[PDB]
Amino acid sequence: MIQKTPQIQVYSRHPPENGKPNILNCYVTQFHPPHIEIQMLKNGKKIPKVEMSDMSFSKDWSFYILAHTEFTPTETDTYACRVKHDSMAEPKTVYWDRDM
Amino acid sequence: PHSMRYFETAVSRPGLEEPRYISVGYVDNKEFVRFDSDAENPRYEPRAPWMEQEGPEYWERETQKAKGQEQWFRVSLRNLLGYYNQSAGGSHTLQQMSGCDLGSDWRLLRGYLQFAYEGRDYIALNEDLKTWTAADMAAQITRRKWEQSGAAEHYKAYLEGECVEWLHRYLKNGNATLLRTDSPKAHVTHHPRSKGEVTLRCWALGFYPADITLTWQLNGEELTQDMELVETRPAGDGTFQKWASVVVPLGKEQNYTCRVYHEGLPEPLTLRW
Amino acid sequence: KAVYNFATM
Repeated sequence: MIQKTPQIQVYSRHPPENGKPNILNCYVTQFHPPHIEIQMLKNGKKIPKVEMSDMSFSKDWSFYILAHTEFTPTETDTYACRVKHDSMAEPKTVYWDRDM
Repeated sequence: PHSMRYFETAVSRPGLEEPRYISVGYVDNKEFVRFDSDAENPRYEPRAPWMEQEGPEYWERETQKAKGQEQWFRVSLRNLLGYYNQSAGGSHTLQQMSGCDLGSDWRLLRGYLQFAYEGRDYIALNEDLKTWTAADMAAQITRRKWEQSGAAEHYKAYLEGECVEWLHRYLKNGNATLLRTDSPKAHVTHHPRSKGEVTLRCWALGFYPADITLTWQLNGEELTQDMELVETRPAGDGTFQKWASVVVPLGKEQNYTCRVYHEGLPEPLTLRW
Repeated sequence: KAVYNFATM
């Protein structure tokens, strides 16, 4: 009773070239309270040193944050982002997609 | 339409830790300063290169201002549990936005001062910088306390004074920086997405500021049908990204053309697949 | 330069 549904976007910083190092972004926005849990996943498994940006909010009081980690895409590996905010019954997982 | 804002947040969480206080300042929507009660050495820090021009006296003082803001938020946060008769079990958020807009004549165009509790509008200084707008029973109490205290009148000072005196000053030191840009880099990607239809996605990358428009036009008549877009998002390096797609009949992809409108461009981008 | 709140809420 102090929340608002979050928006998520998974995407590389640079256009995806397999074998070539890139960076994977998880842009989570539109949530509140500022309290949120974020995991980047590689083949269904939690990636370690995932960096978070500093907390910020928009003119509508909602908060947004960018979770990112270096990664090198490969025809087979699958990445995704998982978010668990108190404004959601269940956590949300959204898979990356080199075409988006 | 230059502007300056200071976003302040204080969140109280279940535990022994006193609530956390964060403050972020902006100049033309660009972050230039920040303060986090969670930092090892709490102090406001430069966030834009053009701020390094300020000397210690600027930071010592502002950090002392943050310290106070913190107790203020802390105490206020406490008073809210009261007005709302909330159980001392859990977490809450108290946000503030203030600052001032500067007209062409370097004159104060408008001032802002509003707070939100639990992400909802609480109390807010009206454009006349004289009266208040409370949002519910609780805020009525705050409103009165302030009308009686003569608070509006002291925020007005800041908005009309200090907020202006410095904003211009900041712009002065950081005009070159603030004024810079990064045009977009664009290209289209092909995509199966059907047995007769294909998806064209026009990409725009590495541009700054975030403002941008992307069109799809088939011989003249721009398209809006079957056209997808995405919230502009950060690349994580300062710039932004965005794309738009359109469903197109096979073996026709090359007929449709995409254009990219941005202020960085000396002319709008025009490309096809 | 930052605002300095006056009367608490």
